[PDB]
Amino acid sequence: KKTTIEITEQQQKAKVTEAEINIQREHYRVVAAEGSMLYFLVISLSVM
Repeated sequence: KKTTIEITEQQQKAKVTEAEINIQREHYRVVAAEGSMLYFLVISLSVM
């Protein structure tokens, strides 16, 4: 009875942590996207 209640709580926490990360993914989307876009430019520079 104790384990079953503790598992259901961990499933609720997992969904909450996933939702939190998914909001932070969008906040740092612009930071990373810039990082990525810059890297590919640096690879073009190597070729010339």
